[PDB]
Amino acid sequence: DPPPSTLLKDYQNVPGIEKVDDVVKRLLSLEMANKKEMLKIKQEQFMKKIVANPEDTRSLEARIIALSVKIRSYEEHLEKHRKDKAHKRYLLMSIDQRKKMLKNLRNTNYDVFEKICWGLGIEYTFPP
Amino acid sequence: YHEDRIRAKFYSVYGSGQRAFDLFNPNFKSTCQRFVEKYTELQKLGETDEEKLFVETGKALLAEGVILRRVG
Amino acid sequence: AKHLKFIARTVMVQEGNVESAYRTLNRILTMDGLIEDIKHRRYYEKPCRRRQRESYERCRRIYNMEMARKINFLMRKNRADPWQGC
Amino acid sequence: TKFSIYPPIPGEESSLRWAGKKFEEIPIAHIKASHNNTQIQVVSASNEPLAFASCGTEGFRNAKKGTGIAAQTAGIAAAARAKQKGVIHIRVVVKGLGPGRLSAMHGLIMGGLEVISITDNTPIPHXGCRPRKARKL
Amino acid sequence: RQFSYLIENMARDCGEYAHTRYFRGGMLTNARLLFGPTVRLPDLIIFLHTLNNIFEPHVAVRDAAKMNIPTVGI
Amino acid sequence: SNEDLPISMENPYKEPLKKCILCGKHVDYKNVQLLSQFVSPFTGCIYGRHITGLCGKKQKEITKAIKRAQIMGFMPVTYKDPAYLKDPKVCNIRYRE
Amino acid sequence: REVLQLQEEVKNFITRENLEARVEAALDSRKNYNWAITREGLVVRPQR
Amino acid sequence: ATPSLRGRLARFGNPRKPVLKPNKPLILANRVGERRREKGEATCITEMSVMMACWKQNEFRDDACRKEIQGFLDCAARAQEARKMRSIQETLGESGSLLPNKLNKLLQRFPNKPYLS
Amino acid sequence: PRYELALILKAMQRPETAATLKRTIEALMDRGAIVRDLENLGERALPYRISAHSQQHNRGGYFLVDFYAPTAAVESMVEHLSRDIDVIRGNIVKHPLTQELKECEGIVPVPLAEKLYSTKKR
RNA sequence: AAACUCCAGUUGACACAAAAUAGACUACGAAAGUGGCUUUAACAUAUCUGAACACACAAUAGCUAAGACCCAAACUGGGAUUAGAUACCCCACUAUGCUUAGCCCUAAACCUCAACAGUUAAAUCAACAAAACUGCUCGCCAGAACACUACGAGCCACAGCUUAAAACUCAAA
Ligand code: FES
Ligand SMILES: [K+]
Ligand SMILES: [K+]
Ligand SMILES: [K+]
Ligand SMILES: [Mg+2]
Ligand SMILES: [Mg+2]
Ligand SMILES: [Mg+2]
Ligand SMILES: [Mg+2]
Ligand SMILES: [Mg+2]
Ligand SMILES: [Mg+2]
Ligand SMILES: [Mg+2]
Ligand SMILES: [Mg+2]
Ligand SMILES: [Mg+2]
Ligand SMILES: [Mg+2]
Ligand SMILES: [Mg+2]
Ligand SMILES: [Mg+2]
Ligand SMILES: [Mg+2]
Ligand SMILES: [Mg+2]
Ligand SMILES: [Mg+2]
Repeated sequence: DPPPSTLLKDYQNVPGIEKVDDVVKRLLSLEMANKKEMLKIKQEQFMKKIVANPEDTRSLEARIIALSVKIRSYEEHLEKHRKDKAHKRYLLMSIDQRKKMLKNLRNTNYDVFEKICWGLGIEYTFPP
Repeated sequence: YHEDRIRAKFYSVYGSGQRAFDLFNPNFKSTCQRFVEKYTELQKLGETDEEKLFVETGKALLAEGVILRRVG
Repeated sequence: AKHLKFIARTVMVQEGNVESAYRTLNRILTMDGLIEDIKHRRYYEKPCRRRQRESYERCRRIYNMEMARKINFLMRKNRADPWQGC
Repeated sequence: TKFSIYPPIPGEESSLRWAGKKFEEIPIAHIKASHNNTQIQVVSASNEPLAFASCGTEGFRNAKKGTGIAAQTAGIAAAARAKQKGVIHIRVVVKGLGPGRLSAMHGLIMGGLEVISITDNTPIPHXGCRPRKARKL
Repeated sequence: RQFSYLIENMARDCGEYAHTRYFRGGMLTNARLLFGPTVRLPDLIIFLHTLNNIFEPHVAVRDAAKMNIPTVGI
Repeated sequence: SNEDLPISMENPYKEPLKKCILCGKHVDYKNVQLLSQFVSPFTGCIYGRHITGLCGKKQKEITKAIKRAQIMGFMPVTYKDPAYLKDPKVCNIRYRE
Repeated sequence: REVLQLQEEVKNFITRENLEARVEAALDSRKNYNWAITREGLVVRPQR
Repeated sequence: ATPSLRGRLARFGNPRKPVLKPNKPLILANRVGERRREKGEATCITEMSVMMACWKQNEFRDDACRKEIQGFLDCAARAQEARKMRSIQETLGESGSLLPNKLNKLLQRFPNKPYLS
Repeated sequence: PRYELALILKAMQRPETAATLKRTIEALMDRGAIVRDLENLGERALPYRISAHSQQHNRGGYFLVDFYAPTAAVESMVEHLSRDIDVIRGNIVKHPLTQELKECEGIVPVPLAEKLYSTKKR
């Protein structure tokens, strides 16, 4: 996970954020935010690391990255909430929709399909 | 009609005239219609601002002796 | 039990008129729905039965308010016949 | 001053008095109007019991207790024992929707007591214990 | 009914016929029974109001068509 | 073509939409004075929107604030706080004949 | 603009240095969140 | 304001489950219900219970209970006439908002139209 | 996030109330909170009797603490307040000033529902 | 009538139960379900349809084990009614409804109205119900009864569940 001192995605590119008081840096960091703010930072890191255009969010690559971050959040949720049937369904459906994205990415752009698998640590498996 | 915008503003600013409509007279002119005709005349003289074209119209009628009691 | 007493559901009597004070209290408890609530709570109303009662009461309100709205709308026409004989 | 149906609030300075006593000092007539009986207890402002009467203690039995006239008789009996102890004005606190809900109050008046206020304390659970199952009749 | 008197007079003045009253079932489609086998029906029916007093089409509109009588109507 | 023909546009005489008395105002659970204006004086029962005249959004805001304030120790449940009985009457209900 | 506004507010935040002084200052003051609404939509602040 | 009916009934196009399950079509009839006779109750029992109290203390001797007896007698007479009064005013509609008979003639003139003509 | 601690304290003298507030604000800071303000709402009669720590209370001092803290501090602070014998009732809510009120154009009227029943003659 | 009379009424202390009013709102969730308060996490899919060969869920009741226990309450006992009363009515009380950990996998689980896209014109249209239709796709149906049955198979299910026939019979249903 990103360090708690990491600034929010909205306040990371404001001019002069490095010279503000330490208290102001704590209030604009992940430590003082909800987990959804930490997930936006994770999604941003994966985009720059994998996709050629980190600003295109509608490409099949970005969707696989966006959905992969949601999947990891559900897995962490269910690690603490093992009888949460609602989120267990969301996890299984999300895994099924990422496989459908990876299938369509493999069929259209194999070189990008390989970078998505390496970048996200996904082992593509053919259905039985 | 285009004048309906002028009538809506006139009724908001000055309300309905205390003069009574006579819908039997086919050539009846109300205070609102008199306001609309003056407002149209001044627009044809080249004025194009709306808030300015509305204040000058009220003054013209007051000069002619018309009673315009603002509602508020 | 933890609240202050003689504030809730309390009506003062005027000039010894206890009947009017009781009628006011009964009117207060009725309008706030307490009297009907107390009665429905004497025996357990199963949820299926409660949902049916609420549906019936809500449909009755809509019908009754719409019929009343039509009665008030048409009442002006209850005037004497202007064209009697034709 | 205009009449206020809202009771005087304790701790504030009201001008209302009954025999020189403040609202907080007037004894309380507790009427429990049940479906098959009516119980009346008069207590002082300090919660000292002064008189008790019910339809059963007035010689009514079985279904006759669950009548208006049975509660009225209980009210007169409680008023008589309370009047001997110095009670004139009472605050009425009635809990229950039984047939003697109003009749019990009449008996208190016919017995010589003056009701200055009426309070309903019928227990209404806000969600509470499950009541008994409906009757097939 | 506001114009029953006016319309009845207009018909009499022009030498024609008016029916402004309650329209009984079968005046047109059962005229021979009601009036007689030799009764002559109207050649033209003019409706100054086409609706009855419950805001429905006047029954004679349908019955005029059944008897193949042309109708003028406001 | 013809100058006197009607023109397409939006209703110029359309009246502004009506607003609830709390439109644009913040409903806080700590403002027991405001919340008390929407409960019964005798029973503390929350008034329905047909009595309060509030829109759906503010009827919910008032309801949620009352329930929060009651259990957090700010507002009584079984009666209206007598301190607030002389506040403006904004609800459409009369209990005296 | 939000970082600037926030940078000024932090000057008035409570710290372990001014904690005792801010507590005593709070005990002397009073904050009132009560106000009433009228049928006309007007706020009626309390009489204080 | 009448409660809303939008999205309340089970219908094609309505995604949510039905809010209302009317057993009768929500369509205004051309008639109102008939004035429902109110449940009668025993009356004058308060006066009846003062008369029967003196008797118990005076061995059922009418000479000692004259004032209480005359009260109960008058109270019954008033309730007997009161029923005669109410009945007349009920039929006349002197106090009623309107008579179901009069209110139905008015609806006959403006019948609800659930169909096209 | 930004939270609001609604704190009802046992009715005490000024010295014991200041010690309780300082002890409570330090507990927030020990859990990583950034305390923004402290507001006194005044001592008043409670809306009802509250039993807390084997005692019955009828009056209390109402205080507010506006502060920022990590999400994990809320659960840990709630546990702290449950053990403080000078606290009658303490609740932590999300600060109401964070929620921005959407603009409202007004009341959109609802027309009577139409075409609920076929127009066939019944 | 039986029942209680260490009972009843006032006051005070006092929940592993349930959640008035708001709600005349019609929201959330795949459905089942969800209407006291707070906080944390959190509500898949940037074409659609699509698994009865899988996976994950699924009210109430029920099973296994350990707890809680206000109230309600199958069964059972008593009272009453009755020709009888294995009922309806009254009282008492248990399993059970609650929590934890595992099972069971069923409902008129029905809003008996499939998903997605689109239309209101033509013939509007058996009847009733909740107006009539188009495109596309999956699932399902083909006289009644036998039959939510038999056998086989699968299953933590052992008086269970799912899948599910045939013979004889009828001219109807
Ligand atoms: S009408 Fe705008 S918030 Fe109520
Ligand atoms: K409700
Ligand atoms: K509740
Ligand atoms: K159904
Ligand atoms: Mg569709
Ligand atoms: Mg039906
Ligand atoms: Mg699909
Ligand atoms: Mg289940
Ligand atoms: Mg169970
Ligand atoms: Mg029990
Ligand atoms: Mg048990
Ligand atoms: Mg529970
Ligand atoms: Mg269901
Ligand atoms: Mg089905
Ligand atoms: Mg499907
Ligand atoms: Mg068959
Ligand atoms: Mg079965
Ligand atoms: Mg089987
Ligand atoms: Mg088998």
